[PDB]
Amino acid sequence: KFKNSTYSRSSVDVLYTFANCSGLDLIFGLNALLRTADLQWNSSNAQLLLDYCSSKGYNISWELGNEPNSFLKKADIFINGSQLGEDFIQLHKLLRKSTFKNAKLYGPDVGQPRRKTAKMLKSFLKAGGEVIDSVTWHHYYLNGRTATREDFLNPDVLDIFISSVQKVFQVVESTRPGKKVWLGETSSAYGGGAPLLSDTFAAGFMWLDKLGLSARMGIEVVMRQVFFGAGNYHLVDENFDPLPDYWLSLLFKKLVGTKVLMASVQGSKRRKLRVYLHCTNTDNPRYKEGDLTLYAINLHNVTKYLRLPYPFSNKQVDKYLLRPLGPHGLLSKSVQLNGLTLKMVDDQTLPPLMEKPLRPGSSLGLPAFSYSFFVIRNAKVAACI
Amino acid sequence: QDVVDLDFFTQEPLHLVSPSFLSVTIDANLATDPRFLILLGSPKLRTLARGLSPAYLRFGGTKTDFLIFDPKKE
Ligand SMILES: O=C(O)[C@H]1O[C@@H](O[C@H]2[C@H](O)[C@@H](NS(=O)(=O)O)[C@@H](O[C@H]3[C@H](O)[C@@H](O)[C@H](Oc4ccc([N+](=O)[O-])cc4)O[C@@H]3C(=O)O)O[C@@H]2CO)[C@H](O)[C@@H](O)[C@@H]1O
Ligand SMILES: [Cl-]
Repeated sequence: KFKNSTYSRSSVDVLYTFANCSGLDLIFGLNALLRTADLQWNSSNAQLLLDYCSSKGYNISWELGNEPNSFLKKADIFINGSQLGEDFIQLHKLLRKSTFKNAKLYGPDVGQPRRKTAKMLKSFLKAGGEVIDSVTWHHYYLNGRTATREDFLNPDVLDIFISSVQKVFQVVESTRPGKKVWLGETSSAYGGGAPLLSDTFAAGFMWLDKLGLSARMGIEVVMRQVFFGAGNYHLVDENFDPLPDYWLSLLFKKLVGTKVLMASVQGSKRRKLRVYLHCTNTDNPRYKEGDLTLYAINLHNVTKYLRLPYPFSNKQVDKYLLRPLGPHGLLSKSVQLNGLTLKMVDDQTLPPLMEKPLRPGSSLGLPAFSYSFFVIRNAKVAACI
Repeated sequence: QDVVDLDFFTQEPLHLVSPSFLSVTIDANLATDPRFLILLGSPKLRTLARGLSPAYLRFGGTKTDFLIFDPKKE
């Protein structure tokens, strides 16, 4: 079904200037299906693009191929993981001879690790693992065409992610121990997303839980499909309005730090009350070194009250509770933070994200079908300094 | 009751994520939209993207392997 298309210097410029003006680091996927007579990668088009990007001084990171596990179905071409690693070694030589000698290379952007994908990933890392900066793989929970509201709220669907992560680390530890692992493309549902679900408050349970598990389990970077585009799983719709998952992503960015800790609920039964703990983001002016950020998901149909353990029981806690704006409930495209609708002040100004200070010693209230961040002030955690 | 005690492990970081841990994509498919320049030129969209800085922006997707650079096309 997929036909070849061309893109211009103009398109490359639009994309780079978007990323540069936005403070984002561009990673550009090169075409892996350009093949010589003997199914070697033909680097000649990539050479034209590297030279053009060098000639503009564009600092760009590279990938080569997308979901190579599916190249037979997509293009009736089979490239094994060995051959792909060899293709990456050839791209590495081109980057090392370019103006940006230390430019980074990520791959192989495999799908989630079913037996044949895991086999391709293993043979890829055996062959080409020395030249990649991080191992990239993709994850979606559901087909957007058949996904239900119940699926977006089901801990049994959320939990399938854990077995995919464990399987990717089993392959990486067997081949390139210590190599960083990235989720290179991820979202709720493929096929463009689940209509009236992937773009709503309901999408946030899967997004926040995936961030929480990815961080807990050792994944270094998670790339959300998509910031902007046609699919229902966009953070920002084609009218440039942010969807609930944008505001969730912005809060996560402001509050959640790089140092991952652990939280768990007593009596175990980690199903519908999901909890994650990091050090607070040191770039948030409001907070100081040693502060904790707890984030929690309540998939029960009743409010739950969380009690903080000693020695954090009597600390001042700042609540950041997200709830949908009615009347569409979990299927709303609008969200309130502590009862204030999140909306841009104008086209150049994000709103302030206002905290709710709780009464010290009070239990943390988490309404039914909600998610919240909680910053524990003056936590004085030595791990977080 | 609906009251739940948390347990916390705080002795040391269990992992370190990137400062760019929460990153985003633009699907290769969008470069085939005629309005690609209008869309990504949007000052509102750049304001929104700046909010998630620092982050990686990955340009890729199925169309990655069906896109060819043409230096003439301008
Ligand atoms: O007419 C339409 O709009 C058709 O939409 C298709 O979905 C598109 C997405 O809209 C598009 N994303 S975008 O909106 O941001 O541009 C793109 O998404 C792909 C992505 O490119 C790709 O890497 C990913 O591939 C897989 C493969 C396997 C699995 N898996 O777990 O088995 C998951 C993901 O899939 C993304 C995706 O499907 O969302 O491209 C798709 C497909 O073209 C619908 O497929 C069509 O039904 C619509 O007619
Ligand atoms: Cl290595």
